[PDB]
Amino acid sequence: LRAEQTRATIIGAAADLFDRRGYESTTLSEIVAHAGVTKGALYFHFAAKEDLAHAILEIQSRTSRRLAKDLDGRGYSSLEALMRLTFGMARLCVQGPVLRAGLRLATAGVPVRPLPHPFTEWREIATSRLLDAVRQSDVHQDIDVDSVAHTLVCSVVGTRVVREPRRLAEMWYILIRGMVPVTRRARYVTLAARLEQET
Amino acid sequence: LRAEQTRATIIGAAADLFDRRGYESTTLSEIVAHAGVTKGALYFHFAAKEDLAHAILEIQSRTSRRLAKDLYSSLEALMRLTFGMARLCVQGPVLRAGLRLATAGVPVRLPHPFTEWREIATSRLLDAVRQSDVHQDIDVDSVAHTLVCSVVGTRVVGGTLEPAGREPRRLAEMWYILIRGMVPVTRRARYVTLAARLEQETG
Repeated sequence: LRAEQTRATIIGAAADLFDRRGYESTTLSEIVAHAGVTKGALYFHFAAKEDLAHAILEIQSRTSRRLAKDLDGRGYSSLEALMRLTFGMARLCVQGPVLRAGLRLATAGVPVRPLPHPFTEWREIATSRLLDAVRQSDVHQDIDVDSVAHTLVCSVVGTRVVREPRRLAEMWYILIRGMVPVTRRARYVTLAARLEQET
Repeated sequence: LRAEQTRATIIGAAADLFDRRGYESTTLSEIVAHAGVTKGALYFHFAAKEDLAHAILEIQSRTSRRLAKDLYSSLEALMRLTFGMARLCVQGPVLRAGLRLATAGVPVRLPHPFTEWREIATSRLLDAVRQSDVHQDIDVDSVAHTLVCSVVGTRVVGGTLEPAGREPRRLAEMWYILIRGMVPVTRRARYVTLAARLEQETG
């Protein structure tokens, strides 16, 4: 029962290698040598490479869900929640390889275990917040929210998949000018600039 | 010319699989079976996965540039081109597969797809700026990224993540948003009706 504390070290080590060098080419022996443990310590937590991949995707998904639920309980407008969620994820992503690895696993097409695809989950979240925002009169009624959610999810996720706070603020500036009624506009431009400054 | 049809068929099957499942976890044996050919037939035309990837990148780059060459205000040209690209993404996996390949770190040489797409777009947007169709204060990089991301959506990491054929819809929506935000009020109307029109002529 000191073997239990090594799990997060192994995950971190795997996350770091998957992120930088990719899933396919990283071996269990590399991960174990990077983490400084035995092959037994790894097998104690993970039978195979795919289990580390699943573990990292689990975390990325929980993290997503927790941040989204928390930001929906703070009395914010639905559009402010969505905007804080994008900046909130980006902040966690530069702060830890586990989400970066999670994103790299998705780009490379490592199957997600039947857990939904992270990109489909994020599109659902954005879609639901965009519909709430339309109902709250913060986004024009004639806006196709589904199409925006797809674009947002692909955009937010970054050009590696095809500095962060600044980039994310420019994408929001564009969306705000184009889909937010002119009188609701300044508040959200101000918020975007504020979140960039804060992160 | 049946050997050359075989090559094209192998290329098409690899692109379809890459688009649907990714480059890394797709094997040569899956591609041989999906192409209907023998293992010996595949190795006759390609030594390795990476040669199939190079062939795909070479095709998508040729196709893109052909559309660009066939062209209007700079803004209208850029808008016609995106719609032309969306149309390719509707009919085949080559362009998407091209992204999967770039994301996987396949070496190119020739530029990577997103690098070229951002150049063409930024260059057309900057010309739109001097033509007064676009405000000068736009961040062109973000605009270029926005346009690309409207076309692929979540399919950027899996062709099955979304049903094909909605590329034109998403792209048109993202032009409406862009136009509202960056085209001067005296000129918006013409570009809004042009975006709605290209969508009908495309989709």
